[PDB]
Amino acid sequence: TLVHVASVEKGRSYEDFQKVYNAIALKLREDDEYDNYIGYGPVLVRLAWHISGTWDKHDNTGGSYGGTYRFKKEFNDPSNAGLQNGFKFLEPIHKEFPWISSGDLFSLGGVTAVQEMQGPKIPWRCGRVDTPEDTTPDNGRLPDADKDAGYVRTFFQRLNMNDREVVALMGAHALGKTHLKNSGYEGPGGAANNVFTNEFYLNLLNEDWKLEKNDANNEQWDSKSGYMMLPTDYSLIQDPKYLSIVKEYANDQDKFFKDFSKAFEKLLEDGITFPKDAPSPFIFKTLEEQGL
Ligand code: HEM
Ligand SMILES: CNCc1ccccc1
Repeated sequence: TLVHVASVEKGRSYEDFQKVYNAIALKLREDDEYDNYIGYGPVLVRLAWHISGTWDKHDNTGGSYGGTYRFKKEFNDPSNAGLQNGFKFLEPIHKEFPWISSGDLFSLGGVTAVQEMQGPKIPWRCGRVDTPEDTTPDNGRLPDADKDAGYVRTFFQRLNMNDREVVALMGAHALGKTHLKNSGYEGPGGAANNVFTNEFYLNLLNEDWKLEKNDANNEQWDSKSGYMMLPTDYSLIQDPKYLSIVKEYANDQDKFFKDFSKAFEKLLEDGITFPKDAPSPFIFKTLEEQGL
């Protein structure tokens, strides 16, 4: 097992990171046209997850710590097609705040996006440190979407996530959409795809899903409302253990928010050793809470 010890960017404290948060949040508000007016929130959430989801608990390779998405091997992972948009969004932020590590920036982008989209508070810790190009994980550690519940369950064991954590994390698929050219899947999951809600679960349960083929010749579940579910999304109502948890989150928005927050923080922190005298996690104020 590799050890990656969090090291606070020199002399920085909460206020410095709140300024970075605010710059991301202001740019989210400004650059509103992206992806037919969805805006950049969803893609920044996906970026934070994909830079974290390379982690392997068995040897501590991958994970958010090293900021390795900046290197070509990872940037060009077919699993990451489309995330270049999130990276380009963050470039002016990094230029303004060149002191933040890449992993801190990519993970903070996700936190900022969730919160600005009216999601739960996500505590966040600084101290990821850029690591060299040879530490970039090989392609193929992110999950396939054409598979079943057993695949999902097994996949997420590598990330140390249990059934509840998996079902909670998947609720992020209320955000944004699938794009045929990126992933071979097309369409949104619901009507509210740049506001963070529990609509993924409601739509799973309440829509009439039909197994269809899309224009890339892949199967996906479609509804007459114009929404879709990936096979891995739909697996959460095929498996009886997942189904129970889907029903719980469909019926309790606060529970969903609390469980998502904990699972997302955990995802973003996997692989990182925090010294006992490290700062406590930061909880950033939204622009709205600041009157900004
Ligand atoms: C079994 C696990 C998962 C699979 C197979 C999967 C698959 C996908 C696919 C195929 C897309 C569409 C990409 C595109 O065409 O642009 C997507 C989008 C997205 N995923 Fe996942 N995903 C998984 C888990 C997660 C998790 C755990 C999160 C975060 C907590 C997440 C967040 C997102 C977001 C926010 C988008 C929308 C991106 C956009 O609109 O640009 N996904 N996912
Ligand atoms: C909710 N199912 C469609 C979808 C999957 C991934 C991201 C957004 C939407």
